[PDB]
Amino acid sequence: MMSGRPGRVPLQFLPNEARSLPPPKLTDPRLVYMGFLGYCSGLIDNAIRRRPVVSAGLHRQLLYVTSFVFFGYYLLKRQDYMYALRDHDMFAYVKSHPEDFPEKDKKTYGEILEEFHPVR
Amino acid sequence: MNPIIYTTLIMTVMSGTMLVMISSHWLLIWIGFEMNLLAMIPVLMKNFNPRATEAATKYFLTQATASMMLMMAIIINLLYSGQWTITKMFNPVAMTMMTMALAMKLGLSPFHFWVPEVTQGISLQAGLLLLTWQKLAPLSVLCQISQSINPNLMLTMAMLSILIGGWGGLNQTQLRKIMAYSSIAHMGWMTAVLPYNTTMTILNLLIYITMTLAMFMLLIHSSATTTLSLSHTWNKMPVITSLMMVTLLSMGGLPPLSGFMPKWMIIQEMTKNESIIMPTLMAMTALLNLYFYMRLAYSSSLTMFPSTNNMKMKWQFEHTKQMKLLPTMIVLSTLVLPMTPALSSLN
Amino acid sequence: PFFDVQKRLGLDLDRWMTIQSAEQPHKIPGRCHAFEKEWIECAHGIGGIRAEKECKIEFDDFVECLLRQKTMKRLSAIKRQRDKLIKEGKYTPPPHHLG
Amino acid sequence: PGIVELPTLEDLKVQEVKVSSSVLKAAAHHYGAQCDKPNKEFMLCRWEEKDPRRCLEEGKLVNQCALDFFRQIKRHCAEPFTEYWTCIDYSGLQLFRHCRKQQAKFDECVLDKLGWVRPDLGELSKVTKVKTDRPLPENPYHSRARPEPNPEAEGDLKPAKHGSRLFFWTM
Amino acid sequence: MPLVYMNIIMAFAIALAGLLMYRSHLMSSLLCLEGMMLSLFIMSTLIILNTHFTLANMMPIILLVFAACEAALGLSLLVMVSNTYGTDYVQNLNLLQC
Amino acid sequence: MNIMLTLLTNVTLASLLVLIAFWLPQLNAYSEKTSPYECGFDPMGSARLPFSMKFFLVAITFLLFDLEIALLLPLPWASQTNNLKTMLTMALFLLILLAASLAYEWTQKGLEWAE
Amino acid sequence: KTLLHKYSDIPEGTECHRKAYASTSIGGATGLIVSAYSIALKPPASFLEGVARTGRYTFTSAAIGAIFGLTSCISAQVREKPDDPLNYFIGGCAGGLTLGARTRSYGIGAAACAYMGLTAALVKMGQLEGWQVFAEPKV
Amino acid sequence: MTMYIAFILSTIFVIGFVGFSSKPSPIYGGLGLIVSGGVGCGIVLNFGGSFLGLMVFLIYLGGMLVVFGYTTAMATEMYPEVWVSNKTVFGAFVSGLMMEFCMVYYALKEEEVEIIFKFNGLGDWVIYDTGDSGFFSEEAMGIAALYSYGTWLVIVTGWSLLIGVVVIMEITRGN
Ligand SMILES: CCCCCCCCCCCCCCCCCC(=O)OC[C@H](COP(=O)(O)OCCN)OC(=O)CCCCCCCCCCCCCCCCC
Ligand SMILES: CCCCCCCCCCCCCCCCCC(=O)OC[C@H](COP(=O)(O)OCCN)OC(=O)CCCCCCCCCCCCCCCCC
Repeated sequence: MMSGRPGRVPLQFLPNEARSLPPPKLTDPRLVYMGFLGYCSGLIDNAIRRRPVVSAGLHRQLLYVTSFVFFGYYLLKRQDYMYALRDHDMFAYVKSHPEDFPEKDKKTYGEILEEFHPVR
Repeated sequence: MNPIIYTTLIMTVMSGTMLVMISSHWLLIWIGFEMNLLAMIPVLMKNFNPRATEAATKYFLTQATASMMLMMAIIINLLYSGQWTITKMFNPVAMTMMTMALAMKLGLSPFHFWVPEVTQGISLQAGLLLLTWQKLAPLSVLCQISQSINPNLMLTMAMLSILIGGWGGLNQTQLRKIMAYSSIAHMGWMTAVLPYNTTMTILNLLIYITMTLAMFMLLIHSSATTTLSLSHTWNKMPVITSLMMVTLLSMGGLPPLSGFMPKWMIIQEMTKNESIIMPTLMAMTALLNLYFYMRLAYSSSLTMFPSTNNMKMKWQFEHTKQMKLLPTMIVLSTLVLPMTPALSSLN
Repeated sequence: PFFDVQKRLGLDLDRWMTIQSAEQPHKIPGRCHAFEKEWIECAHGIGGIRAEKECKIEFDDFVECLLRQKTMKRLSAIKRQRDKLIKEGKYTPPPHHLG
Repeated sequence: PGIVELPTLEDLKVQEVKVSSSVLKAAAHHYGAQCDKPNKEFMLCRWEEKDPRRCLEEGKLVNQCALDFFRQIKRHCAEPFTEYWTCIDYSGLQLFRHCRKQQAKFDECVLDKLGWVRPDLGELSKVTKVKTDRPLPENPYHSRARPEPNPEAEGDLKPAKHGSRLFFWTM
Repeated sequence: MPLVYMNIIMAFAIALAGLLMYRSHLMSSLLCLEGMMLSLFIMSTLIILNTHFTLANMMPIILLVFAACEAALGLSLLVMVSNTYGTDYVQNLNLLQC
Repeated sequence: MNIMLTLLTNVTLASLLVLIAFWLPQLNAYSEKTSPYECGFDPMGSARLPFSMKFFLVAITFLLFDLEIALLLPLPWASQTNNLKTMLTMALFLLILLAASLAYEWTQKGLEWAE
Repeated sequence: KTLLHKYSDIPEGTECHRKAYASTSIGGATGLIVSAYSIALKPPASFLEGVARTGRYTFTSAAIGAIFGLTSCISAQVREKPDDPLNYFIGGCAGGLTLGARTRSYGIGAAACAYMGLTAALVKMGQLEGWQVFAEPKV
Repeated sequence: MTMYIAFILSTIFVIGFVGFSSKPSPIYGGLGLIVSGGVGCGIVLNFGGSFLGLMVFLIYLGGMLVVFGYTTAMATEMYPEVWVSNKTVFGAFVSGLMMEFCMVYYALKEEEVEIIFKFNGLGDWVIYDTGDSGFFSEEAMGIAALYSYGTWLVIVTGWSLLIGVVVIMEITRGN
């Protein structure tokens, strides 16, 4: 679908104009869940290797949380970019096409004839 | 095979698939497919057993035929348009021509007959490469040319893929044949949504990638190829059987596990495209995959099959493998549903 | 392509040959250089959906340029009626027909 | 869908040079530089006007300008022409290398008889500016109107309204 | 479209059928496969030569040198089958089955 | 016109030349006369068996080698290009890879084929 | 889908012979396709019994196609209700019963009665309402 | 005759293809295929493709199919399966001689053959283009661009060929 929009430079994970958006806050609930995923990998990582799960290689799972958080963070900015982009050119289109978006008439519920079905 | 030779052979196979995804010229698309084929056979030949020779021969004949049949689709499009650019092509017969040509490479329609047998003959590691990496290249062409496809022709091919792929899965003992039948079933899910919106065709791809890496490398870690052989693994390492049943449930698509994310989004898309009977039937056939999924889960960890006294040596020793990327694989393959709106990144 | 690396780093790998109106050795033309150049510039910065119908005239003309279907059918009908008439001895070809 | 307009055969009855190939090749060097002005005018028309029917008037001019080049040499040493083009004709590939003596004899007259000069190597291949009076064609390809490009994106990017807006996800 | 183009196109289609309609010698199958590409090589030359796609004169060799590569694989698999089984029959090449 | 005419003439010349070499000598073959000659002794029933791999291995190497040389026929016209440096680099590449294929094939036994 | 178009062109419960001819043609072609497949994947050891196998499959599929042709059309003709989905349901069950007769088993015939009759209603449900199975890309 | 000479060469091309596609003896199938290989070159030659036409003679007639004879000499099924050996091959050969004879007659009468594509049965010579090529043979200049513009293809074609030799010895090594 944004597959061929004008200006999309290929192989650009985060285009420069995306910087005009509010960056994800460092404790965004989506981000901490991404950090959860890093930790959850750590516990099982000692499980396959048959290590004392929780208290086993504090260095190992510590790196997992760091890696998942950053890769999560850049993903969230990119994710926020498209949704902002998807809504942006959306709005630019509807103003450019007034005839295809009529303003529906303002009638209150008093004049609307909605038939009533009893439950009996 | 010498590891340096093995590394190069994989390197070309990866580059050949990479070549397909990065070529704007139809000839180069074919170049990637053939040279990926040219190096796929020796990897299947690494074990060099008569079963493998039968498997590799079967794989080469179908892939070479599909690739050769692919040339006419390029030539006919050339003949009627004089365009080597990979875009919306300009001939219904040529469009039809390549669609089965690529489908045979993926193995969705009756074309799928090579997919199970080749996996059975060749080693577990080779099967992992064949069923995961070798599916990116044919999909790459379909994504680019999705706008030209006949909707009826592609939806059918997707239907029999999940239909037959799930149906025969109930009658498989060998885990390798189970995985391939699962692969054919999963092939239909991505291919069905392909004409409508390619974004979640990709989303299904990486997700379906995750379990198959998760399952196969778990199976390699188990060093088991049959259902009974898998059953004995509870005694040695009960924990691994526990994760496998999570992935087995996840790959089946039960919420909130990751495998539900593709199917849910797939149903949502064609529902937006007014196609509402089509999603319903695939969902009904989705339980067919879940059945032998449960049967494996019943045999693996949910129950406790009898073991053999010779298992006692396995307790004393330990695994020497490093199962690289296995920790993050299953976690990314079982609980990522809350991170669903990240699919817009693919767009 | 799926990953347009060519566009990103700007090294021409295949597009030099994807169409026939591009640079050609010794600057010699294709059969339909004039037509496909017209179609290409018609369908640039437009999009596949819009260019399918808007630049239809440039397309079938270009398709007819290299297929030459209706032109060949035109000649076939010309020839078919000729032998359907001269065999009846209704009109005789002039000397320049036979040299 | 129209008329393929073709000129009548009347204007095509132009005087044509009647000489064998070797005759042209033997005097080609002494022909190109000395009849360049009409030759360039005609071939400029061929590449600019891009249509054969437009350059009919110039087409007969070069043919005519060939004849008055092929007439004074008859009123001058046509005899060295004879064996020179005869010797060139003997060559299968019309190679100048074998027949150079007759080339010298041919060149000797035109240095004095008409006072021409042998063009040097590369001189004939030089791109030359031709001075014409015809206007340049407006649309030589007869291009039609061009489809209007779809309007470009504009305006500053704003945050997505109410987040992803995908099912229950608030952000 | 010119009558000749049918002859190559139909040549491919009947070559395609021979590749799929098997018998008992996958050696004979490989012949239909390389004949299959020969029509592809032949036909590609006609359009490219006809339309004066000068830079496209490339691919008839490129298609040749890659279709020829499959012969290396295919014939190599031939002798591999003809070593674990001795012969080049296809009905016996069903050890996979299950 | 002349090309296949030249081809046509040779084939008829060959066919008649064997035709008058076949019907003229008044063929008088018998069973023992037509029996296969095997160094003057009895044939044991053969010429229907596979021959290991060496003859096949060299054939494939020749085929692969023949394909690369096929890529480098157009060199005489390639030298007439405008950009020699690219052509010089590229043609050198084909030859050194042709060398490398020979180099590997040599090092890993290869041309010393099986016995 | 010209062969399929024949059935749609004939109005429901009108010109029953045409509907039967159109319906049995659909069944005959469908039986031919599956029979040709069955010959392919499963080798008919002797050629003559191969024609026997495809004969059985085509004869069956034609019978279901034919019987559904009448029962659907005559019911609409008799009851003067073309829009009624029940017209196909009885025909669907009628076709399923014919399958049981060909296989000579009440259980399979009963199972085919319910399933085919339900689907026969559903396809008529779609034709009336406008359901599309292979919807064109809309969004 | 020379009116429709390329009609002829295309016709032996079809019957040559029907030959080996009918699955005859692999040498006999090779014989039928090389016959098609021989006649196909003339089709390209008639279009000016001398260099392309001569190559298929070199690397396909004298190339691939020569090593094909080795496997036929290596296979050597216990009896020749020449055309007389089987009756299906005769039926396959006989059949493949009908429909192409049917549609040429179909195309020779009204020329409106609509098999898959619409096709004109007009003389082969028509679709040719009129125009001088000067001194540069268009076929030669196209191929010689291998080392001018076909840089990228040269690397990939060369690299695959190098990988072509590494696989062949590895699969044939038999562990
Ligand atoms: C979505 C629905 C659910 C989906 C997943 C369901 C999975 C299970 C489903 C059933 C599976 C089959 C039946 C059970 C199989 C059991 C497999 C097994 O191996 O069991 C025995 C094994 C013995 O334990 P052992 O490996 O020795 O490890 C002990 C801990 N060191 O046991 C093990 O190996 C298990 C080891 C578990 C270790 C848990 C460690 C927890 C650590 C928690 C840290 C919390 C930190 C909180 C911090 C708060 C402040 C921030
Ligand atoms: C409104 C327009 C249409 C009006 C007419 C009604 C529709 C057409 C007629 C009915 C078609 C569906 C009914 C089934 C027809 C095929 C029956 C068949 O193949 O029977 C043979 C066989 C079953 O017997 P078997 O299991 O082999 O046991 C004996 C073994 N010796 O078969 C098998 O073994 C394989 C399993 C059965 C075959 C696969 C499924 C075939 C049907 C698919 C749907 C067709 C829908 C057609 C109509 C819509 C499309 C046009």
